[PDB]
Amino acid sequence: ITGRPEWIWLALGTALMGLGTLYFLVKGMGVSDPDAKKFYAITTLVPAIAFTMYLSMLLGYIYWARYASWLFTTPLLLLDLALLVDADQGTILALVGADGIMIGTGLVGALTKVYSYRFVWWAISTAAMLYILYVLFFGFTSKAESMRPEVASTFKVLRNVTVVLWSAYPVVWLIGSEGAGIVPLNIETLLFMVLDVSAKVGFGLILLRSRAIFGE
Repeated sequence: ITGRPEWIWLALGTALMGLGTLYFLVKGMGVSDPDAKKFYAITTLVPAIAFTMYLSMLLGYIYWARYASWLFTTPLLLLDLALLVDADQGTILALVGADGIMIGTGLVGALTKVYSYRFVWWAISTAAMLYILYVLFFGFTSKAESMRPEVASTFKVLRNVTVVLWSAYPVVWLIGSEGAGIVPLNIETLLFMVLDVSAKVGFGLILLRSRAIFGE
């Protein structure tokens, strides 16, 4: 059982998600700044949720748990970016709403037992993702550029990372078993695991290493 690729990617994801959470926790201790504290709480919670979900997949070894974790973590990563650029509640609510639709229709697309329609839900989900990325790349950038150099600089990096990593999911889904079934399950599980760690631990490392989180 431990020799199967699928199990190995799940075990690795659990380990990396666990180590990241602990590292962020260590880094977070001995930080008094009120604003910085908020970023550490959100950013530490993200990989902690994923750790639990990846652990749950191992214990049950199914992937219905990945969507549940995407459902919880995607909104939190958006809040992180929203806090960084001091976005207004209205735009935040719109982002989370679009995000809920994105995750929700994605799951519906994977549950449908009638082909052709798989792509209909994928198109709706991808459209929702595109609205979010549009808001992040064109809307948040303007607000960030009118702010402190450190904030503007870290946001652009997090922005570029988010747009590229998130855009990869629809692609992997389409070539994977939920879509056209071109790439085997173990390769897809690997692609998602790599994307998940990069989008959470990777993203969190860049954010938490920056002075942009401090109130100043």
